[PDB]
Amino acid sequence: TRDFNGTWEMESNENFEGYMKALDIDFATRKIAVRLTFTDVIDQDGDNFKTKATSTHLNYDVDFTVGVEFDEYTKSLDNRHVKALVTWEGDVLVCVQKGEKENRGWKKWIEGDKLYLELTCGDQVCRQVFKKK
Amino acid sequence: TRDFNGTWEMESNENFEGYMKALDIDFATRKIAVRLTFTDVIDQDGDNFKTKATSTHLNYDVDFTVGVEFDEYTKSLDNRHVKALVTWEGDVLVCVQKGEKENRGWKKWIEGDKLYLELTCGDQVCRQVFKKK
Repeated sequence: TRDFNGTWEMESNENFEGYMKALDIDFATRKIAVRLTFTDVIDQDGDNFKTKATSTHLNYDVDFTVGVEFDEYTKSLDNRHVKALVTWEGDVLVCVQKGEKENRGWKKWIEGDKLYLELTCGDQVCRQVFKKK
Repeated sequence: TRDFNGTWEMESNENFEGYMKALDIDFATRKIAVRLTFTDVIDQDGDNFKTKATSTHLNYDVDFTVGVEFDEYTKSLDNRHVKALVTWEGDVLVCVQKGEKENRGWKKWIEGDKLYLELTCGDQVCRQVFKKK
């Protein structure tokens, strides 16, 4: 068949590292890229092609019970060990991540169709908003 | 509501950079991370939470006509300008990426339910296999 139409999900990727090193992609970027899975979307009409690729990475599961302190290794971020405790403040989930870093933690809550996430470390606050799919 | 169940897709992310720098995440990783979108999957039963986050990045569209050379900027890889020409070899798509790098290009073909992609640069070959979703 000459029909490449479809959404194609990567199953295997051999020697991406060598290919990226031949392209002079730096070490820090290769370290991240070898962990990605790719999805290629191909729209083909005869000899005309429209293609788009996306890369995705699964972070690790975080399972917890509110009120029960648990160990977390932040492998997708700074790869540090913290003792995380999640508590309710009303309908807001409040996590303190006890460890080296001061005032590290997060807050999560729902307003309307949106999930709000405030991540804190030191004097820095990151605010994220998610929409329900 | 205390019900966080659902698949939540990031719409907004403010000051991720400052938060990551507070965490001592290196420049090359921050450069990639500020371009990601996150999807959080939350399975909640009372006070028991199971959560998984994934990050995704859209590469740029590549649209082309077989037999018509086009300019490509490899922004998601080495960020180089190449002159790409895609030709048919039977049912195999063969691309030569004319530029600085020698013997740079790729081949794409389908066998059964699987898409095969061979990426070449210099003496390095990367072989990828995709399954149709």
